[PDB]
Amino acid sequence: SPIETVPVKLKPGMDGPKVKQWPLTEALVEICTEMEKEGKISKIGPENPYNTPVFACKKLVDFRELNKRTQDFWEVQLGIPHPAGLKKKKSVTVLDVGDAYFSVPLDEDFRKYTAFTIPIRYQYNVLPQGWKGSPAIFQSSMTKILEPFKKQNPDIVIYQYIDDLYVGSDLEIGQHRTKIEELRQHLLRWGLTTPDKKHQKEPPFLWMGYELHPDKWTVQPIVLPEKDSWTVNDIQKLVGKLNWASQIYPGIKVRQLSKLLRGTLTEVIPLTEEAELELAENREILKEPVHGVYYDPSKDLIAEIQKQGQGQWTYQIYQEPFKNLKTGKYARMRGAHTNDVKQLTEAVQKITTESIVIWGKTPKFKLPIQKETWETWWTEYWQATWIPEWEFVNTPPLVKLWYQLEKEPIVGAETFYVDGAANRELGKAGYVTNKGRQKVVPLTNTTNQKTELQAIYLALQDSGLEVNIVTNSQYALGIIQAQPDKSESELVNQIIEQLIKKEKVYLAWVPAHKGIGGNEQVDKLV
Amino acid sequence: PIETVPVKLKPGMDGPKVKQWPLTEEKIKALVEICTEMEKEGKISKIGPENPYNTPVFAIKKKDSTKWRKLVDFRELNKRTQDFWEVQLGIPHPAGLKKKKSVTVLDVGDAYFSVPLDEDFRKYTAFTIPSINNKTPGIRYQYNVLPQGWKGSPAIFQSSMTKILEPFKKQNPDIVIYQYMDDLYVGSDLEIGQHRTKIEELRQHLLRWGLTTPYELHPDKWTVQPIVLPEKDSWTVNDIQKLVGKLNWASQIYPGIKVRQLSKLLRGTKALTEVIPLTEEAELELAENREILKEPVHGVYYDPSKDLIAEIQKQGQGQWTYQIYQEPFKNLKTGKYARMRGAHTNDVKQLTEAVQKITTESIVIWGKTPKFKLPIQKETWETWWTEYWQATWIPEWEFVNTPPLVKLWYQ
DNA sequence: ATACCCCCCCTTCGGTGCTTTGCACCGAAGGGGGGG
Ligand SMILES: Cn1c(Cn2ccc(C(F)(F)F)c(Oc3cc(Cl)cc(C#N)c3)c2=O)n[nH]c1=O
Repeated sequence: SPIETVPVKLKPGMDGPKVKQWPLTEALVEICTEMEKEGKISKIGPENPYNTPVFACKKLVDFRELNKRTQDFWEVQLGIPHPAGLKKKKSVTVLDVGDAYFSVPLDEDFRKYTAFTIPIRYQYNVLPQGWKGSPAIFQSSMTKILEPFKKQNPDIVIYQYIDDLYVGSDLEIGQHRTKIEELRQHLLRWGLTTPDKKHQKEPPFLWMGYELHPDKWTVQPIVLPEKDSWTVNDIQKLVGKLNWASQIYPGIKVRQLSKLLRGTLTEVIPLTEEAELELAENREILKEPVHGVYYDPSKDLIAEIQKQGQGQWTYQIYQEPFKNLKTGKYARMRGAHTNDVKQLTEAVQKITTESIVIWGKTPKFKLPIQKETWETWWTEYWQATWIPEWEFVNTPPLVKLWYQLEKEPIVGAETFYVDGAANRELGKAGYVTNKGRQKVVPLTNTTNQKTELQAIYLALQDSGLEVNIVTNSQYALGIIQAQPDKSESELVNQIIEQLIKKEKVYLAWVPAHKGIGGNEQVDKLV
Repeated sequence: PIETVPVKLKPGMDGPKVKQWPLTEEKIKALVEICTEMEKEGKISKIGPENPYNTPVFAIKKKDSTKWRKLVDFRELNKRTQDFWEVQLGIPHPAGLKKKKSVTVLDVGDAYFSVPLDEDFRKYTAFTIPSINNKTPGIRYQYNVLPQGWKGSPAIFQSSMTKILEPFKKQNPDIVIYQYMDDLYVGSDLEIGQHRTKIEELRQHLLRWGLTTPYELHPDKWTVQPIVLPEKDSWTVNDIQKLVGKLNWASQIYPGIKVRQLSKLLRGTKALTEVIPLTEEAELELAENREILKEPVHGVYYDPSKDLIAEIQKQGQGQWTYQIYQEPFKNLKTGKYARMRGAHTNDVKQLTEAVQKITTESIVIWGKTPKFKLPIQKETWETWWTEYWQATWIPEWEFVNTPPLVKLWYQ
């Protein structure tokens, strides 16, 4: 009852909605008349130009233009809670309020902006549905009701999502019942009609996809859809379901499933043997359900990372050995050319930022990589990168550096020169080594950089174990110097394989189309 | 009591709407006990859902501070209110401050909290505290008084600041004074025992009239590092090719740098590792090249109209550089920030302290912070930079993904 | 039933900026899970 309202306005420029209403419909009259008694929806005179659309179901009142015209509201919520971040609590209770919306008044000035004309005109004394800031308004009011109790005693832990009021304590059962009854009365004092205490839930619960037990937690059981023929839409649904399941079940691979999606809702496509085999494997993994555990601040987080191949990693955050708190996978590939170390540092950054978001602290990593390897990589890479803290763990596959491009010239190795060109307004490659070895060749759909990479590939092709190269373009230097492993361009993959086969390679750069050193001949033929 | 100066934005564009990044549990735990105290003393007040504006917040630990502090990222507010300070009031930049023997920096922002702020503008400076595992929404607070770290606050407070410091300027005309954000720079040509004496005297003077403030750097002792070419007796084809390429790169910076005899010297497809004779003509060319490189770039000039852009290149072994300029290929300043002390402990911390040094030097010399082009990935920088931050100012940075493989400021 | 918002996950566009003409890159959208 004593709930002070919140000012409401709109974006400047023009008043509220102006679309004609509709009295007649599928009766629907006595429903709203009842709220006139206690004033939830009151009667207003015929002087309201702010006409609103009308809707009733079995009242999701339409505001398709009002939401477009309402002033911007800041996001009250910033995500969804996760079970792993909940501390061990003995007693727990749920008190989901009744509809959460018909006990909170609406601002006095704003009532004129909305109307409900069913011959006559009714004003809303209460928050409607399909409203821009209704979750925010209720959430702020709901905190304004809660905070005296939390200030009175902070032992009781209270979570709150949308319209729900999760209470937890480490007290006995009867004391918890007394405290929750006191909370019920305190909430009622501000005019909330919560469901009866007999209707409160007792564990195991069912939350937003998660079933919670006195000492464990997991997701609600799911099944994998099966059909002889798959359209794209069902493939996307399966990918989403697998990604959702990947939060607690260790070792879930959804990538080479997802490559099938690269060929595209209702459209139907054939399948692949890899897809069927790995779907069967995933079904075998999901056959037996596993359990998580709950946070314990008297200990520390120790995450581990493993590599599954072709740019995919899995992590398993826990506190007690072989008792997972959470599990996940990282597979996204941004950019074009990365090795495994760059993706590993992206993975550790994502794991630590997620751990900060969830548990508010970072885990002491366990990485499958040698100390000296990371030391060399961070002392040699021109960018600045960091890893929080990590201990070596022996688990194959072991991420490491594949090939080392030499920083010094070497004797006993032939010095190749490379060059190519194309048409600015369909290119060619041609170069002269220190002895006249030329392998000029055209190619289609190429440009300067493509033919430079082609010339590098040719030089690697017609060289020995040790060879030095001089290039007229920095693009190839930028590509190869990063020690890349996988690439969109197959030529780059071939070049990487060639450098892996060889032992020692050294490079250099010269200005292009300048006739300096060996640039005269290599820029003459092509 | 004390009146307030109304603050108005530039019509046509919106206010700050930056999402607040997550924070460590200890940062939240300290910010709660700091913002509750700030609200008790009427400095800040809560607000409801109707406020569509939000700015971040994070609790740093000041240099050799047993307590914590607080910073609110007011970058967007300054981005929208630059014209307020560019028109309303502008303190002249002392040309002699660059040439002073030594200066001291004091945190004088406390008095910024004793001046009420405008009513209309008071809405815009709203900041959200995060929550652990997002169990409860952000407790969105509002600055009732002038905020620490906001660019326009010194513009309002400089009248009373001048009124306070006029006696000190009168009795001590030698001292030079420069205020930037919440920090004050006092410049003297005194010795350590006298510079410290005058700084403690100024602190006591501020104490005598109800202003409390809780290191030493030398503007004159900063020297630009000119690029030089390597010199030795036995040169190879690879080394001379590298020298010719570097002469090319540097011809962009220096108009008079030329390479034609060395380019004509290399005509055959020779091995890199062989030893090649170097003619006396190339000796004279190299001598002239080094003479050009030693001299500072001719025609270097500064324009306050444009913004300052600072690139940083990591040369390894605990060494970084920093190049500050406005117009491409004509650097206004270059430097070399080296330390092996923190190399074994951290790598991003080096970049943070380098950025702090660059912005402090730019504020001492030219008076405006540089726009940084950091050599780091966006998310790894945004995750950890606050853990190694101690300066109440926040510079603007943008990560150039392009690889600057040249690195000819230092081979 | 057909409209309404939050984190996560992917794939596929557009635009940026030369690294200037392909290319590497990143942000915004379009579906998926969870639902509210
Ligand atoms: C089952 N259970 C537990 C686990 N547990 C521990 C603390 C709390 C807290 F007090 F924080 F709300 C719980 O309340 C919640 C929180 C959330 Cl996100 C969803 C749901 C649902 N549906 C219930 C809680 O479920 N501990 N002991 C026991 O029996």
